[PDB]
Amino acid sequence: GSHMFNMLEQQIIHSQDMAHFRSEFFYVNHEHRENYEALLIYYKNSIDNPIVDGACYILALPEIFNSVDVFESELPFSWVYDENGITETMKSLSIPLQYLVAAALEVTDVNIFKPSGFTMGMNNWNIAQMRIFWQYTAIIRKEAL
Amino acid sequence: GSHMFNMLEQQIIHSQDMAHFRSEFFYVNHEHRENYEALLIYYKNSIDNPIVDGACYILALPEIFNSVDVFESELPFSWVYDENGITETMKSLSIPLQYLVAAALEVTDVNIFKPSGFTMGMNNWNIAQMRIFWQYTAIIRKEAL
Repeated sequence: GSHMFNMLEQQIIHSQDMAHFRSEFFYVNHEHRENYEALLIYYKNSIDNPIVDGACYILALPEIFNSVDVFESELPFSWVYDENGITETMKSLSIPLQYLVAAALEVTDVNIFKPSGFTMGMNNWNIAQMRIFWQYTAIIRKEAL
Repeated sequence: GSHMFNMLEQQIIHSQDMAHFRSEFFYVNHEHRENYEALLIYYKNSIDNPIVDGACYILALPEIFNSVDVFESELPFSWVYDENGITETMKSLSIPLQYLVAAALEVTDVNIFKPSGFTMGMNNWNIAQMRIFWQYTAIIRKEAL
């Protein structure tokens, strides 16, 4: 068909290939994976901005996804802090998950804790939490050569 | 895929036996490996601290190792800064390596750059540098359960 048709077919094929790639990632469980795919659809800037993609991967964690209205905020981590510091929603999350969220914000040069989420995480995270962190960082740096 | 991250989890799970499988770690080349093994002996009286072990792993990188006067560096990162700020040796290193050293220092809540080593690395590191970073983190968190 036409050139637009060729371009559309390739976008479709590419997105199928990316879905296959994501299927091999670490997830804490199948819910985490389902949540992630749902958030990627919701936050359309994820398809081109690795930082948004990574954020979806974290927000998809069932402890976050099920305790936080992730579909109400225009920006992925808008619910985390305001002018008065971290919000009650953020405070309600487990401490190690707070560190993960803070480390994700640190990728964007937004430092919500001192010591930083990265610092605290590197002195405290268990194996599961390390697997999440590693997977998150691999998404963020997907463009690495 | 997930192969390196599976390998790093196995290292942590079995870290009480880590002295026997260091040869299996990710290294950039054989020189990185031999430098690390040597540094672990040189700093042997403090390597029971995972932070010191991880610091040796970074210091072992040939571009760093071959710039550092190891005999004048009390601990593996003493050479990085003094009362006057970051040293000439530190400034002389490629920028992405400076980020790795800074990120490692951030694990001990020593923060020499703004934006942080972790932040800059997460926006810049190539594949080899990500792998160094990941292998470093597995050493640091060898006690994770």
